[PDB]
Amino acid sequence: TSQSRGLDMAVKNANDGISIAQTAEGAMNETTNILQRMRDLALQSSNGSNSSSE
Amino acid sequence: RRAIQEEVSALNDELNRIAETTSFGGNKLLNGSFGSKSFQIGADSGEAVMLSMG
Repeated sequence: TSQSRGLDMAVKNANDGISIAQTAEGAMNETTNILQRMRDLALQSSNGSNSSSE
Repeated sequence: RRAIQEEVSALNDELNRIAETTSFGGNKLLNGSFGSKSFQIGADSGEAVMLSMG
């Protein structure tokens, strides 16, 4: 019984660990999109056609 | 000969105006201020090509 209660508890704890990983990685999903966007602007800025104002 | 020189001098002033006023969105081209600029045509950094027009 003590092991069974511990194991039933354990899957709950492992669900919490999964949830934290999901929340963190979803946050980095937008971070990756942001970094890819700034790479577009960085590549575009290196063009010689742009003046100083651009 | 002086009458021809009038046309030659007027056309000489035209060439100077062509170099001074030719621009690409305000960026002068034929006046020598362009110098050399590198156009980025690569998917990674450092893959540019230099254009020079005196």
